[PDB]
Amino acid sequence: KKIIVKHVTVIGGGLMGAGIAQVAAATGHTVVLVDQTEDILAKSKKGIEESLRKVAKKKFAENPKAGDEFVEKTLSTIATSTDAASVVHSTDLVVEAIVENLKVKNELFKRLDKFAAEHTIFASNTSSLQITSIANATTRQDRFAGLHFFNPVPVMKLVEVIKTPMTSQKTFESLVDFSKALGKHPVSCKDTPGFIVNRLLVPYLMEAIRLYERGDASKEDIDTAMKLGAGYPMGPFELLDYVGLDTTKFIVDGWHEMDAENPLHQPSPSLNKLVAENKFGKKTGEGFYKYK
Amino acid sequence: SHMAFVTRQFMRSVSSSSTASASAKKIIVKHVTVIGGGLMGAGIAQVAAATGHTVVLVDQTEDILAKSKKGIEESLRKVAKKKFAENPKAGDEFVEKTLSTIATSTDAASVVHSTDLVVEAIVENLKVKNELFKRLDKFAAEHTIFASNTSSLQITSIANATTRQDRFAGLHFFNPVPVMKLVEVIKTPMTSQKTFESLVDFSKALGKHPVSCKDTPGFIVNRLLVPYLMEAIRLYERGDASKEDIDTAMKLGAGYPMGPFELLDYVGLDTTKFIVDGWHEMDAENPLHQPSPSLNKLVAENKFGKKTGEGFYKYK
Repeated sequence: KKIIVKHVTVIGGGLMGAGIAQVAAATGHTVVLVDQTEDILAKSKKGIEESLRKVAKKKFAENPKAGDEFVEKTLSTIATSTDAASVVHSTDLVVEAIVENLKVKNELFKRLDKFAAEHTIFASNTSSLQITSIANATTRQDRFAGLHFFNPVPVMKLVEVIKTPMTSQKTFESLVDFSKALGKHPVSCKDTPGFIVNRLLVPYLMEAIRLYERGDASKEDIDTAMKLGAGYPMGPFELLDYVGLDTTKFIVDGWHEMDAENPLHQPSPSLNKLVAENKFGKKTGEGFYKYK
Repeated sequence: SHMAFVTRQFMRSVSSSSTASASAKKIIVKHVTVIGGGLMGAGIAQVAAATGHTVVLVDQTEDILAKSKKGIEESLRKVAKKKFAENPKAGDEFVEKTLSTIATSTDAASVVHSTDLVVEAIVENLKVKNELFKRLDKFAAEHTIFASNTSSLQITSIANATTRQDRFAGLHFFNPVPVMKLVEVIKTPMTSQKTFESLVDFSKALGKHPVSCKDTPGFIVNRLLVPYLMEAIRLYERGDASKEDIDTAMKLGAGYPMGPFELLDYVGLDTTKFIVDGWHEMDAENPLHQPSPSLNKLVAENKFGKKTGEGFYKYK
């Protein structure tokens, strides 16, 4: 009785949303990508194209026509719209990857709730909010789940599927199936702050910052230590810059707000200062380290 | 007056004579006494020997030492098959040469008078370590450096068992020692720069990358790794997610070679619990070192991880 997700609406053409769209389309799903303006959408779809093209040139060297066909077919199955309500009437799944603001998300989902078909599942890619809070902005909590991806979406194979206590098993299973259909590996977590990955990763990153701040070791030695001592692909400072200092701070800020006594979520002066100076990591050319 | 003095000192310090001299006073660690024939000490002895250092491996009886060295031989024979897949003779020579430079003695005091470096990798008990080092202090050559591989004690606490604190440091390796290319070199406030540089140099001579950390609990790696492993256990114990899913999440989500439960089994549940217990005892109010019932239970059952064929998971 569970739905097979075929037609997917992705809301938000940022890095995450565009990545989700790309992979869904690359795996035979029909995709409608939604954002605020045509200029934003054009840029998102262009980014998807370049990302697909890069892959194709490498993978289809011995068969360039197949490569071109793959890219073109994939892009073709990504439609765009600046009006979410107009596209969800018979979509199977909405995945929201927009600004991390409860009010904005709820306003979105409350509206979509009215226009989406009954069978439509709603999922949020949010890293900052409890799915439950967003789900209750609708009357379809049984069809509301967390579907949490990782940057870069076309590379990262994990998806966290998050049930609230109200999510149906049917909805959960549809999302597990959808995740596998994307070529990904779904794991399950309760609707708890940080789910699995961020819950275990982000506080560690904060601890690396705190160790540096105490004067105990250099950022460089800490990065080296984790790479050579723990086999991590990136040192925590490299990784902080890679995932975004603003992105990190915001998540920890949120955790700190809800649990101000918790040592793990104590703000970092160093992190705060970099974000205040708009040094956000790799994406601004400077975070803890300088890039160029 | 003082500005003049510092100026004279600086110009002297950059002079050919002073630079040649300082260079000439450097004592390269060539002879190493490794104390403890367990996984860590044997591994340290193995790498030191494989990289051209002369080693004495020390433990309590000949049988223990024979068995430790047998383990080293077996590890070297594996290295040899990889180094020289197509030449058994070259492999044999490597193994024999390496093994031959590892001597064994039951009393470290008998050899330290002519060693350059003692690396202690014995039981994590301050009293035992201190008894050891206070005694070796009497026998060791003046230039001899003392280092501990301890994961649960402050270097400073051990250093003060001796009167050579300027020549005492932490030198912290990772299992498997021959494979893991990191060494944490730990200065206490008393460790000299001479001692520190000799150990940095020794670390590189082992084919490893030394990093520096203050003599703080957990140094770098464990300080950042172990509390994360405890958090993973806690998330599981909360019932928020299964061990299997958490492992998958960290491998696929964070690119970790092993998820935290497999890694816990890998590094040892008893090993882990012992470290965190120490942290908990020292900082009882601290939430992060709160004992884990699951971890405690497994350790109580002698389910220590991969080394006993069962920890969080069952092996073999």
